[PDB]
Amino acid sequence: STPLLPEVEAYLQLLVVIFMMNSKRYKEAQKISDDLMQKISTQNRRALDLVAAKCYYYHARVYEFLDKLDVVRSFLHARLRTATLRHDADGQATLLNLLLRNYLHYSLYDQAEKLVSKSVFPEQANNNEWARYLYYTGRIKAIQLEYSEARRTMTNALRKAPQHTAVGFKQTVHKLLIVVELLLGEIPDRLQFRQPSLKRSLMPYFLLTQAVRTGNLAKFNQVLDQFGEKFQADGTYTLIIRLRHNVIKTGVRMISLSYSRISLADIAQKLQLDSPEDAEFIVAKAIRDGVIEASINHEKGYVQSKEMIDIYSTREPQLAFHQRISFCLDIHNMSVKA
Amino acid sequence: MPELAVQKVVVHPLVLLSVVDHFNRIGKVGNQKRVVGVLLGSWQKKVLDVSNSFAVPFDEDDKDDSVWFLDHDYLENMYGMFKKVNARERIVGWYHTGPKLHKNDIAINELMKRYCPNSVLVIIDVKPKDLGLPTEAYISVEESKTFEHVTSEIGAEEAEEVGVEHLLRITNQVHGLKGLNSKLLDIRSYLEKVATGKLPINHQIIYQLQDVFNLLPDVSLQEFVKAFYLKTNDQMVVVYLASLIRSVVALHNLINNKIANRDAEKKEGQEK
Repeated sequence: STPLLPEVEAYLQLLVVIFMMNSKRYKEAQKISDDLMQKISTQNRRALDLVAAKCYYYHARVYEFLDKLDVVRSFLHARLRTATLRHDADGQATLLNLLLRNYLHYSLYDQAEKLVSKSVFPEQANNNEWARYLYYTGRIKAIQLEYSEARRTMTNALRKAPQHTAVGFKQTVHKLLIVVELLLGEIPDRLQFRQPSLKRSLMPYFLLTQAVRTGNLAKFNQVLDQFGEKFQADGTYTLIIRLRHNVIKTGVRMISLSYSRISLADIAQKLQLDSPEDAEFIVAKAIRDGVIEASINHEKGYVQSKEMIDIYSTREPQLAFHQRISFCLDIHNMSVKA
Repeated sequence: MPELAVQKVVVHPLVLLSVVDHFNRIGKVGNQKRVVGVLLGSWQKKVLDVSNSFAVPFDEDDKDDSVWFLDHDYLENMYGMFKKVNARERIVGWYHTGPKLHKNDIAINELMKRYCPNSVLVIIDVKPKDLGLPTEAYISVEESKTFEHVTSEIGAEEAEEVGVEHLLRITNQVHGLKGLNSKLLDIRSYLEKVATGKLPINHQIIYQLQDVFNLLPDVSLQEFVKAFYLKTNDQMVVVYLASLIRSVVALHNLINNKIANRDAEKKEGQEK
C-alpha cells in the first residue's frame, strides 16, 4: 500500500515522458510500453489497487481514428477473465468501457447487447462513475431507434462531469443530442442551442436543425451535401439517410389547421413544395398511422377530419400529473437520505 | 361529520364497564338470565347523558315468560340515597343484555314509563356482535313495541377520559362489506321463510329494496353513473393539479435544510 504506490507511479511517469521525447510519432513509444505491460500480468490477485488501463489505453486510442491495431481486442478480452467478476470488479468495469468503445466505432453493435447483459452482473462498482459509459450506451440504443432512452442516458451523462474537460466531451455528446431531437422528430428552441459546445462547431448542427424545423426538403439536401464530413468524422454515418424521412414527417404535422373540411387541393399546394406529386400517398400513410387522422375523398376533392376542443377533459393530463409527481418525489426521499 | 339526532343518547364509558363487572360478579350467570338494570343520569333540553346506573336483581322463570319477579321498593330506597348523594341524577332508562328481545321487555318498560315518559332501553353486549360500536340504544313506547335508531356516542367527563387512557379508509371498508352481508343473510332468510309459510308478509321490506337499486352505488359499477361521471373526472383532474404544485413547494423547504446541515458538518470536520 505504502511501498506499492511509488513503484507503479514510476512506471506511470515513465510512460508520460516517452511521448514525444522518446518518440516523434505515435507508434514508436509503443515498443517501450509493451515490455512494461508485463508487470500488470505478473501480479494476479496480489493487488486490486491499481490502474492498468493506461498502457493499453495509449495504444488503443490510435485504432479509433482509422488505423490497424485491432490486436488490442484480444488483450482486453483476456483481462475480463483475470478479474473473476466476484473479484476486482471496479477495475474490470473500466476495461469493459474501453472495449465497448472500440467495438462501437467499428461494426456490429450486437456484440454490445451482450456486453450490457454482462454489465448488470454482480459488481462492487457502479457503471455511472464515468459518464462516458452512458455516451456509448446511448449510441447503441439510438440505432435501435429508442429516441427517449438515449435521451435519458445522455442527459444523465451531462450531469456531474463537465466543468473541466467540458471542452471535448460536451461537444461529442452535444452533437449526438441534437441529432436525437431530429430523429425523435420533436425539436426544441433555437435560443438554447447556442451556449452548448464551442460556438464555431455549433454552426453546422444549427443549419441542419433549422432546415428540419422549416420542414422543406430542398434546403435539407443542399446543407447535407456540404456536411458530408461530420457524419464521417464521428463514425456514425447511418444518420444521414435516416433524417431524410423525418422532414416529410414533420411537414404533414406542421400543417394542421382547423375546420371540418379542409380542401384536398389546399394540402396538395403546400405539399407540392415538399414532393413533386407523391402527395396523396404520403398523406394516406400519415392518417393511417394515428399520428393524425382524417377521411379523404378524392371524389369530392376534400379531406374531412375530427375537431378537438376537448383537451383537458380526458386522461392525457392524468398521465402527466402522475409522471411529474414522481420526479419531485424521488429527490424529496433523496434529501432525507443524507 | 358525526351523526346527531333529535333525542340523542350519550352513554359514559364508566357505565358500560359497570355492566361488565355486574355480569361476572353476581355469579348468577351460568343460568343464562337477562342481566337488567336501571340507568340514571343527567338530562337537559333533549340530551340523555347517561351519568350513572345501578344494577337491579331480578329472578325470572326458566320455563315461563309470564312468571318473573321484580321489586319496586328497592328502586325507591336506593334512588333516595342517590338523591341524597348527588341531586343531578335523574332516572333516564334501563338496560337489558339482549341479543334478542323478549315479550317481557314490554313488561319492564311499563314500569319505567310511569317515572318518565322517555325510557331508553339499551342493548349492551360485551360479547362482540359488531366490530364498531357493540352497544345500541332504542327508545320504546307501546302502540306495537317501538324502537328508535337514536345515536349512541361516548361523551365524557374529564376524570372518566383520563381513566380510560390509563387502562390502555380501511376501517370504513371492512364495516361497509359487513353491512352488505347482514342484509344478504336477511334475503336468504326471507326466501326460506316465504317458501315455508312463515309470518313475514311485511310490505315495507320489499318497498325499501326497490328504490335503493334504482340509484345504484358509484364506488363500484358504472351502469347508472356513466352520465354523471363525465363531469366528475374533470373536477378530480383539477384537485390533482393543485397537489402537484404543493409537492414542489415541500420539496424546496427540504433543500434549505440539507444545505444548512451540509455547511455545518463540512466546516466542523464532518461528524453526523
